[PDB]
Amino acid sequence: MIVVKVGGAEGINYEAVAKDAASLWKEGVKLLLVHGGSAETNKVAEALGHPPRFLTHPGGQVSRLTDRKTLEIFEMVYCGLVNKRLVELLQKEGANAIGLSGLDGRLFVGRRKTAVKYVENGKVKVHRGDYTGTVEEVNKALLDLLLQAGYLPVLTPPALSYENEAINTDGDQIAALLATLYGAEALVYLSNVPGLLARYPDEASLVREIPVERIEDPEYLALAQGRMKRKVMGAVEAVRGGVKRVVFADARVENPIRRALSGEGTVVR
Amino acid sequence: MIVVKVGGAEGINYEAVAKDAASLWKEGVKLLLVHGGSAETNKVAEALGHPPRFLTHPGGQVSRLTDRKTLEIFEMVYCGLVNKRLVELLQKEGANAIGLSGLDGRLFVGRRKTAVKYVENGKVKVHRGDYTGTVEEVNKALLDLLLQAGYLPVLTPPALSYENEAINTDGDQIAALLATLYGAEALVYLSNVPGLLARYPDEASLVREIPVERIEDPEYLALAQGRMKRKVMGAVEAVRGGVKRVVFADARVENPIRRALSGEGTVVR
Ligand SMILES: Nc1ncnc2c1ncn2[C@@H]1O[C@H](COP(=O)(O)OP(=O)(O)O)[C@@H](O)[C@H]1O
Ligand SMILES: Nc1ncnc2c1ncn2[C@@H]1O[C@H](COP(=O)(O)OP(=O)(O)O)[C@@H](O)[C@H]1O
Repeated sequence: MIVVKVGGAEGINYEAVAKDAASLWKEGVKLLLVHGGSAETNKVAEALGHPPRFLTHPGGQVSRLTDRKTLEIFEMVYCGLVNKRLVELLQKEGANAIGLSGLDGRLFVGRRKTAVKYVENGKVKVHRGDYTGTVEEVNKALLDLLLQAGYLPVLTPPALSYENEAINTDGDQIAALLATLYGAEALVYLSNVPGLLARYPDEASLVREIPVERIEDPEYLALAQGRMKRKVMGAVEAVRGGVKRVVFADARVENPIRRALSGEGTVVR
Repeated sequence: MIVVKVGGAEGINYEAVAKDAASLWKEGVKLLLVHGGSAETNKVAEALGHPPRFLTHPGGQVSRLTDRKTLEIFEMVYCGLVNKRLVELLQKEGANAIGLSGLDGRLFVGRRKTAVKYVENGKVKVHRGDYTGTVEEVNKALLDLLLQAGYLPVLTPPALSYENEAINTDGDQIAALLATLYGAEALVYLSNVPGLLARYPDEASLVREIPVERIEDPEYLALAQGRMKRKVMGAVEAVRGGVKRVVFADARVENPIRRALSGEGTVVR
């Protein structure tokens, strides 16, 4: 099992990712693809006159306000535009992809944050209509069933809350969760940069290797505390959880997945 | 097997349809739900600044121009907004729904019209970038597989062309095709009117029964040739194909499916 998380930032080469995934699948490789689409969602939300709004936490720590209308646009883009673009591209390449959201078959379920603190005009308030949460359970039976039948699952949020509400959630954590549940050989994170890097945006700052043995060393403190903490420690937890390696790699280049599997990027192990 | 086609016109009561479908499913009834969303697609397309455009055929006979950008908005709304709204609603009602498009698992495949004649300024032209076609094949194995595992499939176009291109297609024909493939006990068409009616919009013109024995009678010529020909003859072909009855019913009212199954509307047999 390989799990490939495709990021949703600008300049993701979907046709390049599709071409690679499809040829891996055709070679007999087990794949699970997870994707996003936050950039395209914003663009669509701008155009529909419902611009993105962000909650600044008492930290903080900013997170998208996923009100119902924002969630709906999230659904249009993640579940509609991107999911089906990716499925179509895969079918053109000879891979029988099947696109699913966390709502479908109760694939992804978790807890909704029903009261989130934020700071507006220097006063702290409580937002009760934010549809965001975690993923704590996966319908692995369904994924297993589709995998056994030979389909290539292409998965996306939103997830389903325990009260059956669609909720936004962290796509990187879904991918990490899937990778640990399946004991994945590799978990690949693709994005519009070459990998984890010390001086962003300089692409020669690329860190090649992060041994989980040495995660609490000062060398690797810089990243584990800096901008990309959530991803880095998610990877560390995944490897500890049984995933043999986690690779951060480039989604722009040709053969993004193959290069990543050959170690080109940041390898957490 | 019951197949319920939910229309995509204004004022479709999705929560009412969901409530009914879910309680039927919980009673052990086999359901396949097919839906659309042409009205909401138009509204979204208006707002995105890509207004609907129609091709007037040499007849004609008008049909939506489904250029790639229109197809993408079609995907956002049918596959994103509506499909997931419906799946969420079903999950809230205790039914384990699974939403799929024709692209997913190659569920719906057919032939694309790659050159459509139209009349513009009284001159006949040929449009070569229209992504519309038929559905000729269904991945019944996949549907069977999901049905056996107990999921409630919620299906939608677009379909996949034989050249692996996403294409718009007639949702009513998909539902008719599914109903004949499964030998459905009933095929229900739900829309924002009480049924097939002689003097539209007068709702007392409701035709209760159309015997397929008498389809070529002058009485039933009015409908079989009039505004709703494609639906009426699709129903007639379905019943001949082995479907025991086809009901045209109201999507607005409470218990829309149950009422339809009890004969409330236009019953083709
Ligand atoms: N300088 C940067 N270095 C690393 N990551 C970044 C940088 N700037 C933005 N990002 C990441 O890009 C992400 C876009 O979301 P992502 O998880 O890729 O897709 P989605 O949320 O659509 O699944 C942001 O959450 C952010 O963490
Ligand atoms: N007066 C009318 N009587 C019957 N049907 C109508 C009338 N006016 C419009 N319609 C139907 O409403 C349909 C909307 O599309 P529909 O098939 O319900 O959903 P979708 O295309 O979204 O699956 C139109 O194709 C049209 O045939």
